[PDB]
Amino acid sequence: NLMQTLKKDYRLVEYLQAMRNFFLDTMYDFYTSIFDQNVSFLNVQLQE
Amino acid sequence: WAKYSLDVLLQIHRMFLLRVKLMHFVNSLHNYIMTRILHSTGLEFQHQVEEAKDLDQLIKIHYRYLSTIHDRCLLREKVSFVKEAIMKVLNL
Amino acid sequence: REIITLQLGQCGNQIGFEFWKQLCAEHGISPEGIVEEFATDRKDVFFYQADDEHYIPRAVLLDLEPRVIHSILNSPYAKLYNPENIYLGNNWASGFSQGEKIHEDIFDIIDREADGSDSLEGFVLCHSIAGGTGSGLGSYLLERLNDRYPKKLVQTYSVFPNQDEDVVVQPYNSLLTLKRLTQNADCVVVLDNTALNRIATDRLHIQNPSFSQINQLVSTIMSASTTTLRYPGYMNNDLIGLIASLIPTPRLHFLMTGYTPLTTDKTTVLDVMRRLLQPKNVMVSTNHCYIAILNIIQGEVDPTQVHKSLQRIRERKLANFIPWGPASIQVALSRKSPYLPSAHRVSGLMMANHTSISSLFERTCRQYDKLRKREAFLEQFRKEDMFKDNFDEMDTSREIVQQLIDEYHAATRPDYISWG
Amino acid sequence: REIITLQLGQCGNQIGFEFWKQLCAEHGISPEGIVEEFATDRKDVFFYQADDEHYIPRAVLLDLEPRVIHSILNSPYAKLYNPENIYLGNNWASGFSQGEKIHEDIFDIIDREADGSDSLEGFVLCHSIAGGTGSGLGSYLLERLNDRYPKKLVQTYSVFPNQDEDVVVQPYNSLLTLKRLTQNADCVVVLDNTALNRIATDRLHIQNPSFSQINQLVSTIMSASTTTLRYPGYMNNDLIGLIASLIPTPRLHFLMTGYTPLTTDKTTVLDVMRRLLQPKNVMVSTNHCYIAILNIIQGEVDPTQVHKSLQRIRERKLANFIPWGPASIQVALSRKSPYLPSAHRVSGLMMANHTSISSLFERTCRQYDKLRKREAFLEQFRKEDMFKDNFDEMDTSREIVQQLIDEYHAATRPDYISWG
Repeated sequence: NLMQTLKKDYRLVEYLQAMRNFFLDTMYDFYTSIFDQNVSFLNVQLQE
Repeated sequence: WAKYSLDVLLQIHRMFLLRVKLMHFVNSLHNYIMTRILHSTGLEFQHQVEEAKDLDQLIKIHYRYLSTIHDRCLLREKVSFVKEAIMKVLNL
Repeated sequence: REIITLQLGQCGNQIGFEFWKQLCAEHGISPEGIVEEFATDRKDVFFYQADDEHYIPRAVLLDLEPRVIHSILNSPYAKLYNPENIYLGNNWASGFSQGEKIHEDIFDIIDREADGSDSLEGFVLCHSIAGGTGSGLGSYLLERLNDRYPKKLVQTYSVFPNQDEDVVVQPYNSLLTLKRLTQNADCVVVLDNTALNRIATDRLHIQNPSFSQINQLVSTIMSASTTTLRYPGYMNNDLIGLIASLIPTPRLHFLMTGYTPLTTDKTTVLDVMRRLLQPKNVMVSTNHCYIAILNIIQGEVDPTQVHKSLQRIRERKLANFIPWGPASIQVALSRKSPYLPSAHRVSGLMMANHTSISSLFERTCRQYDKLRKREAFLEQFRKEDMFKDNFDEMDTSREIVQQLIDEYHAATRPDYISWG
Repeated sequence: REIITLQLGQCGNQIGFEFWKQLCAEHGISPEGIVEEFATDRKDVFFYQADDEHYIPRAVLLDLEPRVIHSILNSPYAKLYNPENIYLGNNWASGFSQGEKIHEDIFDIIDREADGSDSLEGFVLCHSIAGGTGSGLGSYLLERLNDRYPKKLVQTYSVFPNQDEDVVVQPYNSLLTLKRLTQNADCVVVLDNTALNRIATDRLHIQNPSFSQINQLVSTIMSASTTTLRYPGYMNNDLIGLIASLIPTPRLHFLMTGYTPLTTDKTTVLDVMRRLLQPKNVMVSTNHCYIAILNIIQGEVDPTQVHKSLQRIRERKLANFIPWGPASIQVALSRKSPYLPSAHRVSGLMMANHTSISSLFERTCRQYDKLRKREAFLEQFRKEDMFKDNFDEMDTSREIVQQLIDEYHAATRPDYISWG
C-alpha cells in the first residue's frame, strides 16, 4: 500500500525519468551553443 | 564535446580522411557507452524496481544499479590505464 | 533542427505531394491540419506550428508546365500546405534559362520561408534528374542555394535516369545536372528508376501505374530516413551527423538507398541485418567496396539482438569493407512511429556510400560519349545553342565526372594518398 | 560439408529436376522454399540458406538444345532453385567442342557458386553417358573441374549406355567419356539402363514411360546415398569417408548400386541383409569378387539385429570376398527421414566395388572393337574429324580402358603386387 501511494503521488519514476534526461538531443543543443567561461552565463543559457 | 568538435568542419580532400580516422572511433565509443551500458542495464533495472514493494530493497537495487554502471563505464579504480587514453584523445 | 523542403518540377512535386501526404497520415494531423489526441516526438522538423492550428509544412511550391500540380491544387492536402508562393520544361537548357531570368522573386520566396522558421538545418530538394520539368531549373536553383547560403546543408533526392526508354538529349541533361550535383551540393541521395521498377513489377504485377507506386517507395524512404530527426533520439537529430559518417570527402557524397522490407502491403534484428546486406534488397540496382554504411532500425528491438547480429555480420563478412581506414555499418535504433501499419514490426533501412555507383555513372557517361561522338543527338535545341554556342560546358562536365570516376577508383584502392 | 550439384544435358537436367523435387518433398520446404513446422537434421548440404527465406539449392543449370528444360522452366520447382545462370547435342565431339569454346563464363558460373557457399565437399555431376546432350560437354567440364580444383572431390552419377537400342557412334562416345571418367574423376557411381528397365518392367507393366520411372529410381538412390550426409550421424557426414572404403586405389573407383526394397509403391535387418546380397536385388545387372561393400540402413533398427545379421552373413558367406586384404560389407545406420512414405520401415541400400563391372566394360569395348574393325560406323561426323583428324584419342582411350580391365583382373587375383 505504501509503495502504491508512492507511485500515485510523489512518483519516484517521475524524478527518475527527469534524472537520466538531464544527461543525454536537448542537452546536446545546450552544450553546443557553449562551444562557440562563467557560472552566471550558464544559468541564463540553461533557463533558455 | 569531442564528437561536435570533429563534426563542425565544413591540404586538399586529405584532411577528410583524418576526419574519418578519428570520428569513427569516437562515434563507435559513443554507441557503446550509451547502448551497451546505460540503456541495457537501465532496461533491466526498471523491470526490477517495478516489482519492489519494500522501502529497504528500493535503495539497494538502486545502489546496485549505479555501482555496476560505474564499473562498466569505469571510474572506480584504474583511471591511470583507461581514463588517460580517453583524456589524450580529447586533445587529439 | 528544422528542415525546409523544396519541391519543383512535375516529378518533384509528385514525390513531395506523396511525402507530405505520408507525413500527414503518419503524424497526428488531418489533411486540414487538425490536431489529434495521440500526438517522444517532434512536429517542428518539416512542420511549422502555423497560425491557424494547422501544422503547415514549410514547402516551396514551384510549377513549370503544370498538369499534375493542378491536381495537387484541388486536393484535401492543399489545406495542409499552401503559403501561396506558386510561381511559374522538356530540356535542361530551357529550365535553366527560365530559372535564370526569374531568380529574384523565387529567391525572395526562399527568403520568406528562411525568415519563417526560427532555426534551419538543411534544404531538401525534391528533384528528378533529366525529368525535363525538374531539369535545368533544379540545377540553377542548386547553384543559387549553395552560393547564397554557405552555412547550411543542401540535400538532393535524385533518381537515376533509366526508365527502359524518345529523348536523346537526356545524357547531356543528366551530365550537366550531375556536374551541378557534384559541385554545388553537400550530399546527394540517388535512386535508380529501373531498380524500383524491377522491385515494383516483382512485388505486384503492375505495368502501367509504375510512377505512382515508385512515388510510394520514395516517400516511404524519405519518411524512414528522417524518422530519427522527427523523433528524438541520441544522434542524427540533426542532418549533418547522419551526413558525416557516410561522406569521407567532398567528392564522394552520393549515397545508396536500402530498406529491408520491400513489403508493407516473428522478425528479429539478426535476420533483417543479413537480409539487408544482399545487393537485391538494395533499391539501387573488379573490386567494388563500400566506403561506409549506416543502418537505422525501428521496432520492438531487444538491445541484445543488435549486439549479436553485429557479431554475426563481422565473422560472416557479408558487407564490403573500406581499405583505407575503418568506416563500417553502424547500428542505429529509432522509435516505431504511431499509426503505421503493423507489418514487419522490426524494420530497418540503410544509407551507404558505395563505389558501385561509379559503374552507373560511367554507363551514362558512355551513352553521352556515344551520342557526343556521333554528333546527331543534340537535336539543335535553340536554348542549348543560345545558352552555349561552343558547348564547352559539356566538356567541363565531362572532365568533372571523369575526375569523379577517378576519385571513386582511387578510393577503391588501399592507397587514397593517390588522388584524381 | 556442403555439396554443390551440377546438372547438364537433357537427361542430366531431368535427373537433377527429379532429385531436387524429391529433396523438396523430403525436407520441410514448399516448392517456393517456404519453411515448414516439422523442420537431428541438416539443411545446408545441397541447400544454401538463401536470401528470401527459401532454401535455394546450389545448382548449375546448363542447357544444350533444351526441350525438357523449357518444361523445367515453367514449373513450381523453378521457384525453389534459379540463381539465373542458364547458358547454352547428339555427339560427343559436338558437345566437347561447344563446351570448349565457352569454358570461361561457365567457369565463372562455377566460381560464383564456389564463392556462394562457405565450405565445400564435392561436385556431384548429373551426367548421362553417351546421352548426346550430356556427352562431350560433360567430359570436357570434368576435365575443367578436376584440373582447376585439385583439392575437392568429383562425383559423377552415370548410366551405362544399353537401352535395348539408331546411333552407331555411341561406343566411340562412351569410350571417350569413359577415358575421361577413369582419368579425371575421384569416384564414379555407375548404373545400368537395362537393369533399371528390367526392374521397372517387372514391378509394373509399363513399357512406354520408362524414362520418367528410371528418373524416380535414380533420384531415390541419390537421396538415399546422401541421407547420411544430410542427417548428422557419426561417419559419412562428409563424402570422402564413404568414398574412402570402397575405393582401394585410384583406378578402381566405380561403384555398384544396391537398394534392398525395389518397392515403395514386419521387416528386420536380418532379412533385408540376405535380400540385399543377391545380384538380382542389385540395380546393376570366371571368378568375380567384390573389392569392398558398404551398406547404409535407415529405420526402426534394433541394435542387436545388425549384430546377429552380420553373424549370419559371415557364416553363410553370401557376399563375394576380397583376396588381397580385408575389405568387407560395413553396417551403417542412418535416421529415418521425415515425411517419407511408410512402406519398408527398415530399408537399406548398398554401394559396392565389384569386378563384375569389368564384364560390362569389355562388352562395350567389344562393341567398339567391332565397329572400329569394320570402319563403317564413324559416320564421318564433321566435329569428330575436325576434333581429331587422326582419331588417336580413340586409341588412347582404348589403351586406358585396356589398362583398366587389366587392373580389374589383377585386383581379382590373390596377388595385387602384379599390376596393369
